Amino acid sequence: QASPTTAGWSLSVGIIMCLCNVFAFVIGYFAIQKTGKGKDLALPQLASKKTFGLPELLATMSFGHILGAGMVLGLASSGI
Amino acid sequence: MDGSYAASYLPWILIPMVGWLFPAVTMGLLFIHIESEG
Amino acid sequence: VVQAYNGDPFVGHLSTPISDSAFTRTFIGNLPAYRKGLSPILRGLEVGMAHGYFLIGPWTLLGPLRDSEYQYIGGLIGALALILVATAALSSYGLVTFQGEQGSGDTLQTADGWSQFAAGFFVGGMGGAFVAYFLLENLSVVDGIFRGLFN
Amino acid sequence: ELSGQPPKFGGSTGGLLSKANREEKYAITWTSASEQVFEMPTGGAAIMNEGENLLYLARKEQCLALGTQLRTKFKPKIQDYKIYRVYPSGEVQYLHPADGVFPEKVNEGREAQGTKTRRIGQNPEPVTIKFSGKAPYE
Amino acid sequence: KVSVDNNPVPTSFEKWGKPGHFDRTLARGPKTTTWIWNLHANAHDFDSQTSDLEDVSRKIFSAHFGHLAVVFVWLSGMYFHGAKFSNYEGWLADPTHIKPSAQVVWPIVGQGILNGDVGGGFHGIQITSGLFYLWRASGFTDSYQLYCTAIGGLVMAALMLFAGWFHYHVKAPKLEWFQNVESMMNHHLAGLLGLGSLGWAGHQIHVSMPINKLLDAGVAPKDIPLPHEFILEPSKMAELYPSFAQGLTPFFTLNWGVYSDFLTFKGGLNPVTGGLWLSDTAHHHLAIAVLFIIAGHMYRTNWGIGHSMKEILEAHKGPFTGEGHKGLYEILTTSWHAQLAINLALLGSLTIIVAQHMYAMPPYPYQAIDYATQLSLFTHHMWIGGFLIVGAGAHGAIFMVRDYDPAKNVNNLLDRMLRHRDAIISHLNWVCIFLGFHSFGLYIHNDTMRALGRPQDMFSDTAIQLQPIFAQWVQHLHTLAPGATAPNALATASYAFGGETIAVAGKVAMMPITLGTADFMVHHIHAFTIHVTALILLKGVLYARSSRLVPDKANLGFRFPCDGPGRGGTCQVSGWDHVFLGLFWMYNSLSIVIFHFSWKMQSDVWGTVSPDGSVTHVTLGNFAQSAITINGWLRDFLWAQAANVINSYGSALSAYGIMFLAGHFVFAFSLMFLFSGRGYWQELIESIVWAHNKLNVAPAIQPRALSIIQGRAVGVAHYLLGGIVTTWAFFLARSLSIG
Amino acid sequence: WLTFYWHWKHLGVWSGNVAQFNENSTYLMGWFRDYLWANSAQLINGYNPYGVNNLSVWAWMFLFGHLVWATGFMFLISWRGYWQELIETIVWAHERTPLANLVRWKDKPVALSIVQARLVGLAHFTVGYVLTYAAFLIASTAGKF
Amino acid sequence: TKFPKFSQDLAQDPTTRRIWYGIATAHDFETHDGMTEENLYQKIFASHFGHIAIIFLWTSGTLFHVAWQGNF
Ligand code: CLA
Ligand code: CLA
Ligand code: CLA
Ligand code: CLA
Ligand code: CLA
Ligand SMILES: CCCCCCCCCCCCCCCC(=O)OC[C@H](COP(=O)(O)OC[C@@H](O)CO)OC(=O)CCCCCCCCCCCCCCC
Ligand SMILES: CC1=C(/C=C/C(C)=C/C=C/C(C)=C/C=C/C=C(C)/C=C/C=C(C)/C=C/C2=C(C)CCCC2(C)C)C(C)(C)CCC1
Repeated sequence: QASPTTAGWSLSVGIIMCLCNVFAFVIGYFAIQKTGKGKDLALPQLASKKTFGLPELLATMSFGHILGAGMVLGLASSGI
Repeated sequence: MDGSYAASYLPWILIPMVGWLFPAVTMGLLFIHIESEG
Repeated sequence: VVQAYNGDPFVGHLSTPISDSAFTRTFIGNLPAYRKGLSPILRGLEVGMAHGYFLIGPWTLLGPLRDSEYQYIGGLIGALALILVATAALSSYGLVTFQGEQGSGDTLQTADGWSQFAAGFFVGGMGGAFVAYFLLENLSVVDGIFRGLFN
Repeated sequence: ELSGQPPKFGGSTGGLLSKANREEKYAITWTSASEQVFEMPTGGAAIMNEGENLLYLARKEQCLALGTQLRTKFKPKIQDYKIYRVYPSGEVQYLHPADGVFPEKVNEGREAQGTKTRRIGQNPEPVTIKFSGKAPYE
Repeated sequence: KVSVDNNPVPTSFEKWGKPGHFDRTLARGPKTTTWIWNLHANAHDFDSQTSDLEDVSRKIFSAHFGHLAVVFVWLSGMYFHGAKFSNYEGWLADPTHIKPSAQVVWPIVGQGILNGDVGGGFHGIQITSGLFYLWRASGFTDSYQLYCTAIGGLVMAALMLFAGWFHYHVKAPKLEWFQNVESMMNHHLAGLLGLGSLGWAGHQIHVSMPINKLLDAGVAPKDIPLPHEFILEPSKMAELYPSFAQGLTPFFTLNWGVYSDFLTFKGGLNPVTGGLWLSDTAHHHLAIAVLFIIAGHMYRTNWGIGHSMKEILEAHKGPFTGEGHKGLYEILTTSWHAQLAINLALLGSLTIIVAQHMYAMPPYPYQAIDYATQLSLFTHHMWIGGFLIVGAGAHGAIFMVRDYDPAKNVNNLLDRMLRHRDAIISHLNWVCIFLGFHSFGLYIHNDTMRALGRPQDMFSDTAIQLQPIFAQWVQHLHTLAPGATAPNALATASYAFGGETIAVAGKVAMMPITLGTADFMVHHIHAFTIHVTALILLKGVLYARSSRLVPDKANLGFRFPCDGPGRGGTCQVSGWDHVFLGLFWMYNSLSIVIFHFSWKMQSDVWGTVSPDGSVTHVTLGNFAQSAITINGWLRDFLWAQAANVINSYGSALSAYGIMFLAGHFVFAFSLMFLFSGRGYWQELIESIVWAHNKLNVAPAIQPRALSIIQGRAVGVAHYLLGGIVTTWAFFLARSLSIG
Repeated sequence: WLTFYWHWKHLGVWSGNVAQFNENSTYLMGWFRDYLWANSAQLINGYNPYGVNNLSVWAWMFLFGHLVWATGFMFLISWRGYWQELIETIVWAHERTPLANLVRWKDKPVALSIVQARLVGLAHFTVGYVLTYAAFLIASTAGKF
Repeated sequence: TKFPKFSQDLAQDPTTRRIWYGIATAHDFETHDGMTEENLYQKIFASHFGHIAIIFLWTSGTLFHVAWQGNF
């Protein structure tokens, strides 16, 4: 009665879709700018990730993870 | 509440007198007297 | 939305949606106490009828005679006595404050007017309670009247 | 007659009451070199206009509480303040800097009253002034 | 963002021999006895000592390190007493028949009688701290485990004490450093509470849970393997809770529900334990932990991500409130009293939440059985929470006197409400009068109707009744919550709302607490007593600076007796005197709360359950019919339950007997100070002094009656002491004798 | 002290149990337990959830005395300046309340004087002192004889 | 004549303090306005007569009630 989804497969797609959503969220609006030391990424691309500066990519991967977990476990719990 | 003692109808009216009339009047009359010129 | 009262900020009062809104100015202003024009006699009559009417309430249902066949009369008698005191309390206050002079601004606030208001309140109050009692005692009649029982 | 600019203020409840329009209210004027924030004795905060200000308060003690503040809580110590007692009859009455100079400083012209050609311990016995409306200090 | 001044103050013992050095008034010397009292009452008032906000913040910072140290010594004392002067091991063997006892009394002057028989062949004083119940749930099974814990406390104690010295005499933080609020919060929200909750969940799962599961089986402590042995053999940790076969990686693969073997949501009480499921509290703190780490990533720091509370506050303006929260950031990062005022208000209200939650949902084994510990932990945390929310009014007022600046507060929320303080109090005044009649007035209506032989008129379940329709409706929802509004929760969070009557041994651990008109009334007594206490304290904050009576009250200060007999009398207008009166009402308020608690649980909850299931309460349910008149409280609660303590002479409880009187004494003694004034007392001393001038024994430090403030401070100090000593003895003697 | 001493001793004489006083009046708990707590039993049951008897008055008067006694503590502990500042807010309320400002007091509301509060505080403290004790003296003695 | 006729100091008090202090100083004749020594005693002398009568009126109350409603 405490039923989750416990598997691989599309699990990574779920969180990566959220990582993407958050990278869209951060550039959407933020205090996006130089903080700490960022390896620097050019324009948008895979660099759209690293363009957010040092903490932002690192901070979006955080939110993107939790948003994934919240989204994954929520889809797995389904409606019943 | 009525008692055997004679004149058993006095307390019937007089407790009301002491209770409502005697105070209401004196309370009022005193209230008027504090009010005046001075 | 909340500012100074009448533009005078040093008047110890604020103008708010309760104190000085469009509504409350209208409502309170048209209440019988402040309605422009009316003679004090009618002012009190109105305030009486309203208060006397509802004042039978508590004793009619929660009085000592609630638990007998006399609850309706026990309530009326309770309201009557309560109003009588209120009348004298009114007539007395006027008798003392308005001892000296007058106040030609508001007729309600002088010896003559305030006595008219006291008298007005008395009859209004007495009438209010008595009629409300009349409807509770003959409530059976009122019931059928509304639901077309007697046609 | 004499006047000023009412300080910029949203309003408070600690202000005037019926006494102001029945018995008496007090008025206080002062001149300031700039618009700056000051504390109302009626609570809250207000800001005085640059130049002449005018303010009605309910009690004499309130005005003097503000007057002392004006003279102690500003870099330009405002000692230019004047207090009046205004009756509903229109009659006004000068009160503070009474004669002209503050009472702190001795000034010629002031008539002495309340003084005693006597030590405080040299007052008469209460039995001496028996059944007379007078007290020992009279 | 670290800034520090190196060695700002030398470390010398010269100042120790110069008392009152911290104040320029006392520094020169004592001429009267008033100097002595003033040395003590100004000791921690660091504001009045120096106006350098950097210097005081350093004093406060190292004051805390000193405090954490004594609390460590105290806490270590409890562990040491539990290790060497306890019957804990004896209690762990037979939890349901042995009474927990620490502290052995020395046989002398006949005081050995206080070492009463608590079962298990152990003589000592029966404790009500619930420490034994805490130890088991914590996984303690040996005296040595407690002993090592006691030493660790002294280590910490010494370590905390060193830090206090180090951070004021070696490396004192700059004022800039203390002002890192956004960052300070991120660490407490995640480092203290987050990791603290996560770290403890790790202990519960690896030590407490498996061990405590064996105590359900009753393996007995010595047969149970040591805590660390569960880690050396993951086979052991697997044999219980099968979900360790796939141990790690379901967490990282997000399987999670595999762990449901030991991370449950039963939501109830382990029927053998009488306490909350450790499987729940572990899953709980694991959930709280994560939530707290998360919440610790909201605020602005050095990496540009986060929030500026200054931005958030200022960006909260509305039509009704003018400029809004503008300036609130500043005053909360410049005034300590501003912070302390809030922190007390919440910490104090929280300690109350602890009490009301710990009794309905007993989190420890065999706690619910011990009605003494249940009554003792509840009323305890009640008072602490009570005292704190009074100081919340003290410093709330001190801020207004000392650190409120009109220029930095213009037409903002703070200033705006100061501009209708007369409107606030006028209504809070009325509410208190309304609650006053419509709560207490009801009891007087009953007591009078009763005596007049008119029981049909009074307010009662049997006669006319005021039914708490809502609170009852709330219970109905809480009991019907599982399988609907809480599908993954098996049973309701607390059976106080409704359900099966849980029993352990032959006693009631927890059962549905029905609400009647008897309860409706005391609830509105509580609302009444609370509102008056707020009124006294709130009025004390808003009128701290000024009034129509004294516009220059702010200049007089926070702590002053009065402004002379003028104006009809101006005694006790100060904010300090609003804390003074606020204390009596905090007391009067809570005394009724703990009296509600004691009688209600005794009468309508606690008691002995027969095997069949029928319950016999200790007061036979006389609450709902007697708790509706004062004479009923006087008779069926006080007069009745006080029989235990007054007859305690000659028993182990004889202490509570004479302590019940001791409270009474200092209570009356307090009235000596609260009813008089120093005017009389100074004149008396003059006559007394003369007798010493006569024999040449007059003291150099001239005798002086206490200050008017101290006269009041001492007054309330004794009144609240005795008032609580009395209850303290009455509750213990009562609860220990009943079970 | 005086009347407690007179009463507890005669309650032994009238009872034939002088041994009670002689053996328990040498320590304070004895007075608390044997004289106060015990001889209240009939009194506090003047009325109860079950019935009413001739001691119903004294039971009621017992609490009444307790009430006045403690109402005395207010005037004795709390002093004027607090109350004066609380009254003016009420003064404010009435002047601002519509319909009510229609009535204006001919006597300005003010807190009791300093001496007055001591006096009234003492008055209450005294009334409650005798009314509480009297109701106990009569009920305890009349109830027991 | 405002209340406290015997004290203009109190009569002028525009507050409620007048009523209270008017009562508490009523029986202190020495404080009264224009009170002489000769006019003092003459008020005391009369005040005693009224007091004696009350005592006799009181004892009359006990006798009267016992005879009327008592089982003597
Ligand atoms: C945005 C991410 C997110 C988060 C944090 C949650 C969190 C939660 N959901 Mg899920 N849900 C989501 C997305 C999310 N959901 C999506 C996209 C769907 C499909 C539309 C669902 C459908 C769903 C169903 C059907 C159910 C839930 C339920 C729950 C709760 C049950 C606990 C649990 O089993 O899971 C694991 C617990 C966690 C992952 C803890 C998360 C708590 C954190 C740390 C707070 C995060 C705050 C947020 C990120 C703040 C910034 C965002 C901003 C806009 C404010 C939990 C509060 C259950 C419920 O509550 O019933 C109504 C349930 O039955 N959800
Ligand atoms: C001071 C002595 C005294 C006291 C304490 C009482 C007390 C009482 N009387 Mg009695 N009464 C008294 C003298 C007293 N009476 C005398 C001398 C007579 C014959 C004239 C009566 C004739 C009388 C009748 C017919 C009745 C009572 C009744 C009562 C009871 C109800 C009150 C009432 O009706 O007022 C009535 C008062 C009067 C009729 C006038 C009484 C005469 C004067 C006023 C007594 C002197 C008072 C004293 C000087 C005032 C000092 C107080 C000071 C602070 C001003 C009450 C127990 C009623 C009752 O029996 O209830 C069960 C009732 O029906 N009384
Ligand atoms: C969060 C903790 C905390 C902290 C750090 C402070 C800190 C401070 N307080 Mg606050 N206070 C607090 C909580 C706190 N308080 C609470 C919860 C209340 C509500 C009661 C108060 C009420 C309060 C008042 C009214 C005042 C302060 C004042 C002060 C300042 C000076 C205090 C002093 O001189 O000590 C001196 C301490 C003493 C002289 C000891 C007094 C005797 C005590 C406390 C009785 C204790 C009873 C005892 C435990 C039981 C009897 C046992 C006995 C028989 C042996 C200082 C900044 C003062 C201030 O701001 O200066 C103007 C002041 O006016 N506090
Ligand atoms: C135990 C005696 C006692 C009593 C009865 C009170 C009563 C009161 N106090 Mg407290 N007070 C006390 C002790 C007491 N105090 C002590 C010892 C202190 C010092 C610590 C204080 C400090 C204090 C403060 C600081 C405050 C109060 C306030 C109040 C009032 C709150 C408003 C209210 O309840 O509405 C109505 C009154 C009652 C419900 C009391 C019962 C009255 C009855 C049952 C009515 C009787 C019927 C009717 C009058 C019959 C006619 C009789 C007539 C013909 C003579 C209330 C009058 C607060 C206040 O002023 O109001 C906001 C206030 O802030 N008190
Ligand atoms: C023996 C006869 C006697 C006489 C003729 C006087 C005469 C006088 N005294 Mg008093 N005195 C007396 C006895 C007497 N005294 C006793 C026995 C005491 C000790 C208590 C005192 C202590 C005393 C003090 C301290 C003072 C006087 C003062 C005075 C003078 C003014 C009195 C006044 O106006 O205030 C009148 C005051 C009142 C009327 C208030 C009294 C309140 C009452 C009676 C309590 C009632 C409570 C309640 C209703 C009772 C029923 C209970 C109910 C609730 C069920 C006056 C010359 C005053 C003075 O200034 O001297 C020049 C003054 O300061 N006297
Ligand atoms: C059983 C009893 C009868 C129940 C009837 C139901 C009544 C429900 C109570 C309504 C409360 C009204 C809230 C004002 C809604 C409100 O906040 O208005 C909005 C206004 C401020 O709004 P702004 O637009 O300024 O907001 C934006 C900025 O201010 C940012 O802060 O607040 C005020 O004006 C102050 C008024 C305080 C009113 C004092 C009420 C005291 C509490 C009374 C309720 C007690 C219930 C117990 C729990 C608290
Ligand atoms: C407005 C309103 C309100 C209020 C309400 C209320 C409070 C109610 C009421 C009500 C009432 C309270 C009413 C009343 C009335 C009345 C009437 C209608 C009367 C009458 C009468 C009569 C008709 C009588 C007559 C008579 C006389 C006079 C004498 C002789 C003859 C006879 C007996 C016939 C509110 C704000 C809340 C809301 C909104 C609306």
